[PDB]
Amino acid sequence: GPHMATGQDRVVALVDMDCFFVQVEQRQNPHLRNKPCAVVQYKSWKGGGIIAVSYEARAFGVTRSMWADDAKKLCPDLLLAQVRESRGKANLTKYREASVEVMEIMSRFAVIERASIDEAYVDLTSAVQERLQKLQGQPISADLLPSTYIEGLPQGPTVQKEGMRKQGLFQWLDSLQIDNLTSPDLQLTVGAVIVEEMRAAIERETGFQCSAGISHNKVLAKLACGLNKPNRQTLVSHGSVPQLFSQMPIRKIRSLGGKLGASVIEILGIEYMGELTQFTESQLQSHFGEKNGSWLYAMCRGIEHDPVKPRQLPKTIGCSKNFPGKTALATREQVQWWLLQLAQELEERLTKDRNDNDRVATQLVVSIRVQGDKRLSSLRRCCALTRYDAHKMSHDAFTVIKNCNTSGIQTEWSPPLTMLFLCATKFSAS
DNA sequence: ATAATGACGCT
DNA sequence: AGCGTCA
Ligand SMILES: Cc1cn([C@H]2C[C@H](O)[C@@H](COP(=O)(O)NP(=O)(O)OP(=O)(O)O)O2)c(=O)[nH]c1=O
Ligand SMILES: [Mg+2]
Ligand SMILES: [Mg+2]
Repeated sequence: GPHMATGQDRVVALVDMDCFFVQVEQRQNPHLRNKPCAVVQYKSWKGGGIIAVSYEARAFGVTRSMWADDAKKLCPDLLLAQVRESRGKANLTKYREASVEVMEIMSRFAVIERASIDEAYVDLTSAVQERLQKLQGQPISADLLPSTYIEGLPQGPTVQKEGMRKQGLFQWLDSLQIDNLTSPDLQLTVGAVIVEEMRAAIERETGFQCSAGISHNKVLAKLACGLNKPNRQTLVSHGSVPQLFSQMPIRKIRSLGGKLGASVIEILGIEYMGELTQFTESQLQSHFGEKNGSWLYAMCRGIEHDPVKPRQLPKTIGCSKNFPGKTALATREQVQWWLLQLAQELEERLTKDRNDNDRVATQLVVSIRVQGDKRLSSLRRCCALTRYDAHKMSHDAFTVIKNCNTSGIQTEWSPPLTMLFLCATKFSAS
């Protein structure tokens, strides 16, 4: 009753760019706008691998990870933009720079946590408090929420989707108690007004469209964001959670899309997130451990405490290249040349980082994958990063891995290497 | 033969 | 430190 926490203490948003790398290429090349379009890396093998897809192309069934030659079979008029290639590898600089454009705009509104190249969580609790003060006790007009969906509405006693959107919004606003500055539903609504403003600013200042979720925590905000992509935002209230979760597959919830989510399903014999409510916290802890158990117990009730961390910048700077199949590296000279290519890209990015962000990386992590091993990494080794010098970094990287080579002939490398990865870590102020 | 990344938990 | 998970 009066002591049961409801997880309604915060207003959190997740803003995610729509088909992000595609929009970056469409801004640059007007010929690609409003067309079925995809971004591809590496053209020679099967036309390249697709890493981003416009919504027009998605309607033909084009997806990420598809080969471009195959995507063209589904969508003969598909247009393609290629990722820049530098020093023999994909170079993602253009998309990193476009990411900064969007992150810097979001940071004007609130503390953000960069969660990927194209999304950030936003803690709007404070911003909402102040806007509520400015807004007297004035009603909130539907005109202030022109792209907002209220999940779960309309309900009760129109055949167009915009008609549906409005009806639900009307029911929501009609029910809202504006006199109470402490109403969680009110707080979420004001949060959504602010996110409309944020999303308009992003589009005005960059040309990029995005979607967003507004709820009381990160997991619900992220889930909400995806419910009405593209170019729309969704409010998921605490009250909407039982119905929303009642048919929500467990794998759709952030962090449950992998092996843990699968074991939840297998061990407990359930399918939907809401079904988790029937287990005691101790029961969930017994199956999945203390941390996962407690997290699941609260999360299936719509409650989560993970804070929006104040971090706009990546914690690591890395670059990697795979060498699949026949191309696996099999000579020492091959290994050294590619370590040099990676180290050169790293130096350039690190030097830029140091100038922009007043920090220096102090540790170098070297990772390789060996032929036959289907793990991401077969081996990780680290050394000190004391100089932003590509030749030193590549030399040092070789030094810490060179003993992996089981070959008798030292000019040869065995087993062949299917991946090289250099990562600069442990930043300190500079 | 998707690739290229990036955060974080466990021991 | 080095490995595993999730995205
Ligand atoms: C998931 C994923 C994304 N990306 C890149 C391309 C995407 O445009 C960008 C953002 O990822 P996303 O938000 O998961 N997908 P999207 O922004 O292209 O499309 P939407 O968010 O579903 O509208 O990151 C990859 O390069 N490999 C990946 O596995
Ligand atoms: Mg996106
Ligand atoms: Mg994203």
